[PDB]
Parts: sequence; structure tokens; C-alpha cells
Amino acid sequence: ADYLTSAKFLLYLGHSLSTWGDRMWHFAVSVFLVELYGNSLLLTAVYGLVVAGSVLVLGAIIGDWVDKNARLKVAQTSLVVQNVSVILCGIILMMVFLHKHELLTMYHGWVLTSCYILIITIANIANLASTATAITIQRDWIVVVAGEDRSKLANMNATIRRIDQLTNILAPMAVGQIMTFGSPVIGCGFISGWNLVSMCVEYVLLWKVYQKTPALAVKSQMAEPFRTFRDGWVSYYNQPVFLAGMGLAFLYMTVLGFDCITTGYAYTQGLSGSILSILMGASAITGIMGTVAFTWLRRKCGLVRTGLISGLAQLSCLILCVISVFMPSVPIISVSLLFAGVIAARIGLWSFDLTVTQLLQENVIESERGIINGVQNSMNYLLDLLHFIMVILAPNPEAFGLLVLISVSFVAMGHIMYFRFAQNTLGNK
Amino acid sequence: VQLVESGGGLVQAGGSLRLSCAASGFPVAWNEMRWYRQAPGKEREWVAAIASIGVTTYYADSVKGRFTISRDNAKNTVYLQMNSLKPEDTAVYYCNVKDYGMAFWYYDYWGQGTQVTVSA
Repeated sequence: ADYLTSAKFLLYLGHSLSTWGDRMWHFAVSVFLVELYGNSLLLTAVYGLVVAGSVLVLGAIIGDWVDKNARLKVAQTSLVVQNVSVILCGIILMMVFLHKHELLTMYHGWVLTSCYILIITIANIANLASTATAITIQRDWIVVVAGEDRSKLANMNATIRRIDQLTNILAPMAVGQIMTFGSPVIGCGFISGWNLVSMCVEYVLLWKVYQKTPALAVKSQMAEPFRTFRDGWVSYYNQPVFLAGMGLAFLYMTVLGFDCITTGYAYTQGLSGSILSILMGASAITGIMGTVAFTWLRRKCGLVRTGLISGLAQLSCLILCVISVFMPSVPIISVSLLFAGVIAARIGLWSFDLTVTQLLQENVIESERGIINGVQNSMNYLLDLLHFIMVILAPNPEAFGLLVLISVSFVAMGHIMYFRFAQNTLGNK
Repeated sequence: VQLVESGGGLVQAGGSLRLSCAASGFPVAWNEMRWYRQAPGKEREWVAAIASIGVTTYYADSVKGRFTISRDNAKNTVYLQMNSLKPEDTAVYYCNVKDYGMAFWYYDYWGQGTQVTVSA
């Protein structure tokens, strides 16, 4: 059973533990946001805005720093900074949850504002570190370990996304179960301890996987941040894969979510918790099946053809969504159609995203991958920021139809731009 | 997200009466609302149920038919119309919400309670 010691499985374990810690972290942040502060749209809105803006402005420099330094060093640097930030913030959660009642009651004033600024800043640092580590490990290490065998690379990406989805659906359940059985303070203590132990394990694990893959080793004073930012963006514009990334960034502006807890608008309206649980489970299962579908389609049709098929599937499913919303309380039929539509739009979106990830990992000169992926994430979060602004501009329940129409339109635009890329790079169907 | 209900009191047996639950922080069309009875000397019992998504009711077996429940999204409230009130109906009514919260973090929220008594 040498598969247990092969760098493949070791890397899957590393990504799995990192994602598990991150998902516990995000669920705990949401529990803080809701238990202390009421279900207020603007708190979550400003949280998302701060995170998205910081990653937007820092993606190019993060990618440049990833590319310039050694893969090993940047890998554990990002890992350690992420884990220390999450541990410190888990300690802060311990203190605040142990002070929930009297913070709400005895001493009003700026204490809530101070704790919320601290939570958002440390969460933003943690998410920046998560973006850095995701870029470096996924892109560079996956492409190098997979080598020139592109089927193995596709399997790598697909199984990574499956692990991501299974974590996203299980970790919130585990954190909720333990927190209910104990107390929020116990939940936060457990999360902090688990992040610590996972930090140690993943440090050792990255050291191990580095050994087994020798190919990784071969590889105003603020003027230089702007020069690097401009150089990275212009390099990304010249990259022939620009259209696919642009369309993916468009696809990340959809309002039909049910993806995670930090990003959601059904809860913004106020839907019941059981329905959200069922929708999240269906979305996770459908995303896993979508990864399977992308694996199956890449072998039969071309990679660009696979992306195009995913695009048509996703677009037609959102056509089903817009038919559902356009139909004349509300009948159960319309809501059921909208729910099935978002669930199958999920499979379309994930097949498309795996395809675009494959293109990005494939068509880079390998001297520039970090910067290209960093600006890719910056664009993704830029259109996520516009998504957040659009949500902010329409709190009213009597705007959901317009919001859905806008999201479908932007999805269509993204797939049209990917279609332009397909025409450019094939000229054959 | 505190909720308040009013309209309790005393009516002759076999009469009719109407409790009105007014809710503020949460929708009363996207969350399962139910009613419970708190009779003296015994623990609480289930009255009726409105589903979260559809307008379908799940009245209790013992009191089925003779109770009616209806939600109103415009006024942001839910109603119970009572008919043919019997002496065993004397109890304290609790307006509640089940399964409100996160995708995987949700609770049950309760009202202050109103006294409804039946005399013969």
C-alpha cells in the first residue's frame, strides 16, 4: 500500500486538513457575527467588502511574492501566518463568547465596534494567507507533481474540489454539533487547538512532500508595490487565457448562492435554517457529481469543449431559474423550480470552474504562474465585491427578481466571453 | 427577533376567540411557526403548525378541525381562530418559531405567553 506514502495522497491530506480548519474558522466567524450582532445585513456586507477589497488590492503583490521566492519557503510562510492568525482569533472568540452577556449588557459603547474591527481585520489577514497558500500549493505544487500527465492533473484538481466540497458540507455540521453539545467557548477552544495541531501536521507534511518531489527545487517608498501591480495586470491582459479568467470572474458575481455561510442571500432575506441545511447538502452533492462530470467530459471531448458544455448546461439551468422567477404568498412550484435551478446551476458552475482551473494551470509560461493566479483571484473578488455592493443597494425583499435577472445576465456575459476564447483558440467545433 | 402575542382572556364554553402573534425581527412566511399549550399542572403540548415554504397545516390530532391557523405576510403576523372552546382548552398559549438560524446553527424562540381560559 505505497499509495499512503505517495506524494499524491500526502498532498490531498494537507489540502484536506487546511480546508477543514478554514471551514471551521469561517463557521465560527459566522456564529460570532450572528450570536452577538443581530441578523443585520450591513455587518456581513462590510465584512465581505473589507475582505474582497483587501484581496483585490493585494492579489498582485501576493502572487509576485509567491513567484519570486522559493516554493518551499513561501508555502510554510503562508501556512504558518494563516494558522497563527486563526489561532489568535480563536482565542479572541474564546474571550468574547465567555463575555457574551455582559458585553451585550453592562458596558455599552465602543466595545462592540472594537471587537468587530478586530475580528474583521484578523479574518482578512487569515483570508489573505489562505489565498496565498491556495495559489502556491494548488497551482505550482499540483502542476509539478502531476508533471506532463494531464489526466493525472485533471484527477488532482477534481479530487481537490471534491475534498473542498465535502469539507464545506461536513465541517459546519461538526462545529455546530460540538458547540451545541458543549458551549460556544468550548467550540472556540476546540477550533483553536485543532488549528494548532493541523499547523504542526501540515508543516511536517509539506516538509515530507517536498522531499519526495525533487522537481519543485529547480523552479513614498511604496513605488514598487504599484510597479509590480501594474506589471502583473498588464501581463495578465496579454495572456491568451485572459477571456476565460474574465468569464470566471463574471461567474463569481452570481447571487444564487447556497455555497457557504459567509456568502448567502437567502439568509439575507431570512429563510428558515432547515431549508438552508438541505440546500447546502444538495449543493455539495451536486458539486461532487459535477466534478465527476468534468472528469468524464474531459476525456471524451476537448478541454475547451468540456468548458463550453458546462457553460451551456449552467446557462440553460439559469434559464430555468428565470422562467421560475418570471411565473406569476408564492406558489410552492415557483420556489421548487428556483431551488432545483440553483442546484443544477451549481453543477454547471463547478464543471466550468474546474475547466478554467485546468486552463490556467496549463497555459502559463511557468515563470509567471503566481502573479497570474493572484490577479485572477483579485478579479474574482472584484466582481464578488460588486456582488456585495449590489446586495447592499437592494435590501428590500421586492427586488429578488431583479437581482436574479442581473445575476443571470452577468453569467451569460461570462459564458459569452468564454465562447470568444473558445473561438479564438480552436476555430473548430 | 422578539415576538409578542395578544388576545387572550375568558369566553363561555363553545365560544370563539382569536390570538394574534406579532413578530418583528424575522419573516413569518419563511419560517415554520407553531403554537403550544401550557396547561396548569402538566407540561406543554403541541397545538398546530404552519410549514415554512408552503401554506399547509399540521393541526394536532386531539384538537384537529376546531382550530384554524393562518399567517399574514403583509402585517408580519400569524393568527389562530378558535371555535367551540371546551373546558380542557384552558391553558397558556406560547407562540414559537422552530428552525431559525444558520445553515447549520439554528434555535427555537419563544413568546412571553398569554392566558386563555374557558368557563362553563
